[PDB]
Amino acid sequence: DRDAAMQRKLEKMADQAMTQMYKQARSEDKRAKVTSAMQTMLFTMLRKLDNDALNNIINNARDGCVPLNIIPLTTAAKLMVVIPDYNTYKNTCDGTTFTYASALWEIQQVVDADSKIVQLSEISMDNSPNLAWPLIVTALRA
Amino acid sequence: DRDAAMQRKLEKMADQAMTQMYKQARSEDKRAKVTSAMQTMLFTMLRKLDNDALNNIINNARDGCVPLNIIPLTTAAKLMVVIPDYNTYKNTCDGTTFTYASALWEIQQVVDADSKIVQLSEISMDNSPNLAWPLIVTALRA
Amino acid sequence: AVGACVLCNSQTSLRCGACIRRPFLCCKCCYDHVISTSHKLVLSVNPYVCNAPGCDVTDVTQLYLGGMSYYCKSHKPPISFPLCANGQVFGLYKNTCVGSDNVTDFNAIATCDWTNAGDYILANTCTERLKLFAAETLKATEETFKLSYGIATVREVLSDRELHLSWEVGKPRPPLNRNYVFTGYRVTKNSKVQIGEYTFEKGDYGDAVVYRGTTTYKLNVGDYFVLTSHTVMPLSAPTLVPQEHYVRITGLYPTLNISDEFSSNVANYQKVGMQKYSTLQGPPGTGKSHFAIGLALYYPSARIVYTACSHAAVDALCEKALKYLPIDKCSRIIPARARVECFDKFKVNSTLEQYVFCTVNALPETTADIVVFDEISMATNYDLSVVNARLRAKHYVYIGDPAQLPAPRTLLTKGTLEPEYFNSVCRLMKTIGPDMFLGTCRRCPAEIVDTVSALVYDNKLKAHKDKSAQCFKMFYKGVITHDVSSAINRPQIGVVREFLTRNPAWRKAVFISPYNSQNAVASKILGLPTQTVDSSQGSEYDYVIFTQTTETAHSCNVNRFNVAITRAKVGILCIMSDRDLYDKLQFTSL
Amino acid sequence: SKMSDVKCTSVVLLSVLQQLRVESSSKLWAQCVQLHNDILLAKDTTEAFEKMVSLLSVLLSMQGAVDINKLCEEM
Amino acid sequence: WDLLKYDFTEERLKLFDRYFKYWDQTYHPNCVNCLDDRCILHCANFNVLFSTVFPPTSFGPLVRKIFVDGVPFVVSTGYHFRELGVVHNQDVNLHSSRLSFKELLVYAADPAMHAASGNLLLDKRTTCFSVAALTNNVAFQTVKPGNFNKDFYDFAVSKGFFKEGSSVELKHFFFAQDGNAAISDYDYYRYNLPTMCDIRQLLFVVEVVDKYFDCYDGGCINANQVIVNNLDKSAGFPFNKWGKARLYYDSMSYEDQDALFAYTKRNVIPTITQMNLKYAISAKNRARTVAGVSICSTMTNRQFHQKLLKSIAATRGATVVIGTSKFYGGWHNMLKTVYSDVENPHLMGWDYPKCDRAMPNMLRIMASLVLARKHTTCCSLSHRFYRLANECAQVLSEMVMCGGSLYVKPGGTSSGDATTAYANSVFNICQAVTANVNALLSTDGNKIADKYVRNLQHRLYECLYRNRDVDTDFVNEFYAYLRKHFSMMILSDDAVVCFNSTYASQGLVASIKNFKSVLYYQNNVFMSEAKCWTETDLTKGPHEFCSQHTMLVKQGDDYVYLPYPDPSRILGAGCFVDDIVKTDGTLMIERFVSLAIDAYPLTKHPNQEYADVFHLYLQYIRKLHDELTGHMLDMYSVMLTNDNTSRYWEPEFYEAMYTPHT
Ligand SMILES: Nc1ncnc2c1ncn2[C@@H]1O[C@H](COP(=O)(O)OP(=O)(O)O)[C@@H](O)[C@H]1O
Ligand SMILES: [Mg+2]
Ligand SMILES: [Zn+2]
Ligand SMILES: [Zn+2]
Ligand SMILES: [Zn+2]
Ligand SMILES: [Zn+2]
Ligand SMILES: [Zn+2]
Repeated sequence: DRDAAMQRKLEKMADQAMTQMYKQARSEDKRAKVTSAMQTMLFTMLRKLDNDALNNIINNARDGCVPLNIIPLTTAAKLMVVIPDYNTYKNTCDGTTFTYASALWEIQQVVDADSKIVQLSEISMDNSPNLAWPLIVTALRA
Repeated sequence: DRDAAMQRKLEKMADQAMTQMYKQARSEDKRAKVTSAMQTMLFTMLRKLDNDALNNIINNARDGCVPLNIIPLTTAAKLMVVIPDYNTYKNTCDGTTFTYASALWEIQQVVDADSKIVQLSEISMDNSPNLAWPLIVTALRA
Repeated sequence: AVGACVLCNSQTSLRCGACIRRPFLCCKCCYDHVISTSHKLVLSVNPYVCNAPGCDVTDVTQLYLGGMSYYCKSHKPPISFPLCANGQVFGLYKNTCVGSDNVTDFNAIATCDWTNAGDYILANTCTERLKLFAAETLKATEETFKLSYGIATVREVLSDRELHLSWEVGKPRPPLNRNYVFTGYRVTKNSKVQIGEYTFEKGDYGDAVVYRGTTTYKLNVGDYFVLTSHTVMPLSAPTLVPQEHYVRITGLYPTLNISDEFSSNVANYQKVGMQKYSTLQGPPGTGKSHFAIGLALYYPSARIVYTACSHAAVDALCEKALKYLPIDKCSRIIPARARVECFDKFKVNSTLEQYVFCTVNALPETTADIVVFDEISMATNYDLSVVNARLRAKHYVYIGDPAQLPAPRTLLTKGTLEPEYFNSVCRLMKTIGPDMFLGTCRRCPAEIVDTVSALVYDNKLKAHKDKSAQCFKMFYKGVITHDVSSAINRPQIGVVREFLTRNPAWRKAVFISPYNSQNAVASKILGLPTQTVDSSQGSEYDYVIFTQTTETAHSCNVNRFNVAITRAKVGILCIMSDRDLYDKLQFTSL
Repeated sequence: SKMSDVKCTSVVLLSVLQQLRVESSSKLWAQCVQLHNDILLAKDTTEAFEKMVSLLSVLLSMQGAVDINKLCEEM
Repeated sequence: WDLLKYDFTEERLKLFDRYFKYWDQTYHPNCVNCLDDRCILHCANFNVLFSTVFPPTSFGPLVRKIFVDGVPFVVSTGYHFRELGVVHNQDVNLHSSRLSFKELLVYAADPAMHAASGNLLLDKRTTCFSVAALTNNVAFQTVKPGNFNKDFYDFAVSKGFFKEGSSVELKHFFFAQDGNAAISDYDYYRYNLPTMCDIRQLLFVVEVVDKYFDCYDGGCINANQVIVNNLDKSAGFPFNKWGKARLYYDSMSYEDQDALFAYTKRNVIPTITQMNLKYAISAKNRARTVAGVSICSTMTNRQFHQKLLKSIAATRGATVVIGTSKFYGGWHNMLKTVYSDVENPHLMGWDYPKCDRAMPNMLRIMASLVLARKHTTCCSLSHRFYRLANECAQVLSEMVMCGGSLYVKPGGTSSGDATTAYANSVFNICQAVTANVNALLSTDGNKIADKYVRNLQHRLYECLYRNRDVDTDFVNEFYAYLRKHFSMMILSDDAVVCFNSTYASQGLVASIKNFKSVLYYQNNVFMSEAKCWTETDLTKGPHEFCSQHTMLVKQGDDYVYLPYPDPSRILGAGCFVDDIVKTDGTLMIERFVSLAIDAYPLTKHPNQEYADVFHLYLQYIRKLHDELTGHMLDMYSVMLTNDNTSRYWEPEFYEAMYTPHT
């Protein structure tokens, strides 16, 4: 019984050590991977929502058609968005109208990285390959 | 086994005494550190004092006792004005010099809430939305 | 303290104690490694030694996990159980460890001393994790080789500008140059403590070293020196980021009439934009490092980090960029000690500038839009992993040629290393081919290129100049003085000195020789700018005097001689030793 | 559960923004905090989705902060 | 006025002789000359009015230049309270040679050197008086959002939670704050106005409240008798720059802690209190701020008040339910003591809007004097006055460190002093007694049919406005009347009343409208009746007390009152955490065991969606243990020998938590 008592004391201390080491290892592993885990969780939750505006802005961000400021909610407010190629312009921009964030915007001002004003008539398959891409389009919420 | 019991008590009380001694030595070598830190803080604050102005206002006191709230207000050489919006800035310290506490102050620096330097030409009615309010202006007594 | 097995990336908590780098190993892989090799020490969270009062057993098949600790055969608690058994080695995550078949190459990588040549050809054609582990242990072995260099001491001081040296009897003597430093001792009774950081270089006359120190302490005769050690950091990033072929250029933007000089490489610029990483292989002086600056002029908005393994190559790249790029937006990043004298004409050491030039070793962790690695021959897999870890990027461009001289590889002393095993980039270049290839010499005259298209390149290069007849091949015996453990050829230097006052247009030709000793000692006798062949690569000069110091396997190396001669721009005089080497080239009479 | 999925996604999004040191720019952090708090105090799902678009535009505007292509290829 | 002027005694006497000329009780402009605490309140009430005509720069600490080892310090040798007048220290050494640890602590705690060395401040973001800027730049402290426990949320939504239209929905979150939060919360001290009280009425309410606090015992204790709960807590400014409270409770022996405590009985020590933003889960997006008081104040306040405070926390069955657990039948016992033989019982509960920031200084001084009535033998009159002065200088009207800047707190209780909940309980009882007095006096008197209550009203008016000495017989009679017809249950700002509905309808006992009137004229707040509840049926219990609803269940064979929380609160605590490692789950199974203990009484709720929260927590505990054992068996190859975690997903471990056997 004395031998069994010291056996149980030894195995109790073994369980103490196992639990403490597991807690330490898991805590340091979770605190180490806090940025990438949070970003992956955020994009998982974003995909699960499957909102049409969120999916639109994310798909445009993958192509590089990201905004330059916070997308505004008030009507007739200003959105600045960089378009990096004619492909992203052809789908989003129809005439003077700009489809973005599941909303329609009125194109106001197109500039280049030289800040040169470019008319909407100059964006085409032939003249743009000489332009200073990426364009930056400033539009108003309609 | 009877003397082994006394040996158990000997080792137990010896370890307890050693732990108590270690704890007491640690708490006595941590007391001197905070004593030195408090002394250095007090003496640096002594060296910060504007001795001439403080001496004047304390010799003007009849009992030698003055309110604390007037110690900066009459002797501090530097004033920090925290301003939440542009109308308040125009009211209190517009221009490179202004008046507060019956004294004359000259603007030596302006920073924003981001601790970035702001020039006096950038604090305007139309440039107000582009500034990270509040603005902290630092002025020196003239 | 858990980790990932090197050759299977399972979870583990074991490491090999005998290995220099102490790599993590899963249970199956650790059993396979220890039961077959001579390594018999395994470190868990606690080391696997025997926990008797006093016992020293490390072999893992002898041990048991008894009671609450690891105990040997006749010290164990009566309750067992064996550690190294059941085809595994007992560790954490025991029943999730999948083994491999790469415990046959890992044994060779861990065991080998990097003396033969096959160790490098097995350290560069293995799997991707072993490509990193082998580079790590190779750097570790190269560092620990310095621990076998003889302890110095001072004989006396007649002249305080030139120390006297005395090596310990019975040990090898390290070479005397700038790359090696020393730190002292004063072990008499009385201060076994360091006395400063010193460095050495030989003197021409007698036995003397014209030393240098970080402080100004003198050595009472008991004070002495020992070469210190550079601990080698761990590395994680892959040697080459996996390639993806984009349909169109992403992240980069073209320009409006880039120039009238870079109008030929436009297609290669577009190809660079299309692919994740690109490789440019070309014979020397064909437009490789003048391709990178043209690329910068083609992607003006793209932040670019230029890097190289050497200092005298990135300095030439900096000078070229100053000649072409806007000088306002440049930088130059130098190490804290800055052993060599670097380029001080831009705003030095500003990492956040648009165009940033640095060595591989001093790269700071940052981002970019395209990173241009240059002279990949000088770079080992350690440098590739370093540049792939510190600098994130959208596009990678590796420019260089395998036929130039490779990295030093001081440990290698048996056999020769073929080009296709210099590193992963050169292996890619030689296996499937470069992504961009330009063979036409735009720098060197017709004679020297028409001779180098016979030594190294099999009659491939046409070129563009006219042979100015200022290409000279000299016959001179050149008696040997093996002085600084690198040879010095005093009579060849005498030939040069006696026929450098007969050449009024050669007063500024750079002096090139394979041996650093003669290359450094020539500065007194002729006063020309001096340069070793290894660092001359990547830089051009208007006139070159090359001296084959001694006949060996180092100075008669066709790659070294080819990278030496082709730095000339209008003419080069070279004095040769090998009756063959002087005959394979076609130069003037003398 | 769609209203409560938006209110948790905004929490994770603001945690990501705080990790990306958006907190250093007080003018941007004030807008992010306002949007996050107005999403949490929402009764209508359309308002919460519009404010989620505005709050995600802060994450999408900073090009060098996150790798959108790598993050969206893990799904 | 002259800026250096601080002694307005002659001006106060002129004001008193000009307006209250025939008020025939003696007035002391400086309350250091008062005869007792009944005279401190009277003269302090007059000083509250008279201090509104004097410059605000003349109040606060009174500094003086002393010399220690030849170097000139500027230290506070007094104070000018708006309520207590001018107070001078009794132990002032103008020339010293060495500073002991006690004197070093005293000279570091007080704001004399910090304000005298810092820059002048003009903070236009607040209307509060800004004293100084200690650093060279303002600090803008933000509040982070919470950490999302996605595993628990996925488990919950897999169980049918958070559906559209469901009764249980997430309403408690971690609300983030910008840099302008800590200075926007402190600006709420703009709701503290100087309120002059009815002194002939307050002096009777004090006697009734003291009757309420008669069952306890208190007095000074030694430094070896003080027990501190957690020593790893902040020591306030500037002491948090070198360690926690453990450092200063270890570095000071009992001898120089008793020396400091005896110093505070003859000298006033001003103290700086930090404002700390609170990072916790809440249902509203307004930032919450706590007051970190210095260790030099907390130590002496513990040594002064802790005997009485522990005596209150150890009494069962009283009005002030502090120290009474809600487990093991403690909630049922509390609710049965509230229903203490009232005749026509209706339950009532009210709210104090901006309770800690709108509380008048007169009522805080009243609470401090009521707590200090236990020191009738350990302390002299001057000792009790200087302890009250230290309380006012360190708690009531202090220097506040808010973002690296020293401001002046206009008044109101700080939520970080040693006696916060207990002084708040005294304030709550005082307001309730005042409401009852006003209700009884504002009744007609010719309409009161009961001849006993008419004579009670007559004698109440006599004891208020026609009697200057305490009539202990009538104070006992009114206390008996209040206990019989207005039974109370107080936890520091929560109160359940079991009043007589017939008397309250006849106006003989306080109603909700009486509390609204009293809080209007005595708290400078408006108490909307949308936050105050009335319960006509006792079988449903109080609507809400300490954020817990009450329901009557059949436990065993008898009916008992069980408290259940908001299911939104428990689900929000499960889903949102304040640390990244509380998201692992397997690391924190006790975290969910405690939440299941709190959420157990929901299983008796008639709404099934409420009853499913406890089962959700039990199932998540079981899943957490399953995956914890899986991960442990993976990290090794052996299971744990002893595992007693099976009892945490059995409902008996939680059922026994609300059974009166313990
Ligand atoms: N398109 C070109 N037209 C004229 N000269 C060129 C052109 N491209 C390169 N050169 C010349 O050829 C040389 C090649 O230099 P560099 O690119 O450094 O060669 P390497 O890359 O082999 O070191 C440059 O000095 C430059 O003067
Ligand atoms: Mg080159
Ligand atoms: Zn090994
Ligand atoms: Zn493995
Ligand atoms: Zn042994
Ligand atoms: Zn009085
Ligand atoms: Zn007392």
